[PDB]
Amino acid sequence: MNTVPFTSAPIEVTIGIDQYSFNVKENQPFHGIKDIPIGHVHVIHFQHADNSSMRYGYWFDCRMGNFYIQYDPKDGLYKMMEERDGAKFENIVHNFKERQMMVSYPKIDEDDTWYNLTEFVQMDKIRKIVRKDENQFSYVDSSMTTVQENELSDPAHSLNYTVINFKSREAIRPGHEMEDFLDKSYYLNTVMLQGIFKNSSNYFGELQFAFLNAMFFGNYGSSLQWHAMIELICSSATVPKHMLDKLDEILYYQIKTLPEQYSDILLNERVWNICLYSSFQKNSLHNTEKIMENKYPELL
Amino acid sequence: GAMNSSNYAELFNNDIKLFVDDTNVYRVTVHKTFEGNVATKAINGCIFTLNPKTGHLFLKIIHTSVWAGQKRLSQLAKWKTAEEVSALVRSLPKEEQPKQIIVTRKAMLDPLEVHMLDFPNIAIRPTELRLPFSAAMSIDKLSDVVMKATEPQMVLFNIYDDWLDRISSYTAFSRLTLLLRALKTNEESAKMILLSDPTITIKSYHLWPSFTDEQWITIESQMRDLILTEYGRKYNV
Ligand SMILES: O=C(O)[C@H](O)c1ccc(F)c(F)c1
Repeated sequence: MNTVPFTSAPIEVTIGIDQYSFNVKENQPFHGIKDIPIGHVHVIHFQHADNSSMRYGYWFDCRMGNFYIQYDPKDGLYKMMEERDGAKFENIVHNFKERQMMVSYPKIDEDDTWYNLTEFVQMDKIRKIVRKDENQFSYVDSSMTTVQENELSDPAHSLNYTVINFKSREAIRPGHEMEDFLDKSYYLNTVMLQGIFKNSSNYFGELQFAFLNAMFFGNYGSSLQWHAMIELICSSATVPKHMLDKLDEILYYQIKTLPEQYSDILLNERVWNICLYSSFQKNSLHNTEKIMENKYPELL
Repeated sequence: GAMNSSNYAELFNNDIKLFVDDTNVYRVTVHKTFEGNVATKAINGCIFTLNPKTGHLFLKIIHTSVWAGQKRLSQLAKWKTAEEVSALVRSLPKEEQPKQIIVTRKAMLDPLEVHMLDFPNIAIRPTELRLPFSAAMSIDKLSDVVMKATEPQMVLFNIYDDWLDRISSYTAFSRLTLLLRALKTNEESAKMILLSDPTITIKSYHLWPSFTDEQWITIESQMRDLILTEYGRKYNV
């Protein structure tokens, strides 16, 4: 297990670590999070008590380095940093752990939720969507726009998701206009899977990352990307059986984890109704359809 | 955006634009079969593509062979319309290509946008006008060329005859839409009005009779009377 120590907590804040969250009071003796499961990416996220504007946070993998959080009173936020002196880092962690100044990552043994939400998410691919090469971790916040949003303004602070546009020359072969618009299999299988993503694992990883940024930060462009990647599969008549079965699993766990009270802002009625009831794959997402109909029947 | 009564003079400015009406593309007769089921038989149709400023009508005749062995013909007809409009645009010199294409039915928007992706600067717009272009097949010379066609064909017409020598394009379009609305509302009575004077004929190279200015005023009045008469009959007014 690994540890993200905190220099201090000078401002009252709600701290998220993956799907969990807890409140820290102003100047409370809080020095970080221990027992973080090795083998997965993680996200540590923040919402300030005095200013719920800007949710922000950091995607990281403790196998890539030793990371800690220190508040910056000039820029007014909790910043992730990397400690290159391992001896020094192990000493700081051991002292915080002995004084019991850390919360423990509260994973139930029966619970595979985090694995199920991040199965295909890899830190190296996160660092291509979120470009800041000098760090091994990646900063995301509620306001960051996507490359697609920007085309329709600071490029260094953008989310470089793969652009999906159903009414684009990339999506539509000259001479196959009706075919490609009504059945997006070409765009899915040749352009996206074979051409850009190389395999379904990378496609699902980006879909899962987009969902998590939508949910944890309220990042609107990420919600748009998540729905676009779902609709592209559902609107394709030819999809490998193993991709459809895996998509059903991915979506089930995402719908299961979504806060019930954010459904109105995180779920697009058109996309979901189209995908579950009108699309080529309307009968291929049995688990997702069942949870959606029982948890959010209003949306449908 | 959409084109309506507020921005109506836009139709007659110097930006080239075309209306596209797909109503008459896919046309059928419905009939009983020997076994007592119902079947359709397609008949030749047409795309009505009109420049409202100049009167130029690009009438693409849709021969029934284009439906052979195809499914979901009502959907296909929209895509075929868009394919043919795209082909027409590509066939025109650059300086004749439209800057806007206005579709009379919103279901044509996606088909046309998708076919026109190569032309990002041509705006594809709907309209809130209820235009009577479906009645184009009530114009005898247009119906005749459509029904006689044995293969796909494009025929060019000026739907305003020589009116633009004497009236503006706004007035010409208003006359056309009144005539077509009357033909749609009561075709027999409208044709009677237009042809009830044998001394006023249709020139070989025209679609409508050779009315003088004063006679056009009378005709337009009679067309308005016809439309109002039919409204009273319909609603018991
Ligand atoms: O004591 C320090 O040097 C800083 O407060 C600091 C620096 C690196 C860390 F890993 C850490 F948790 C705290």
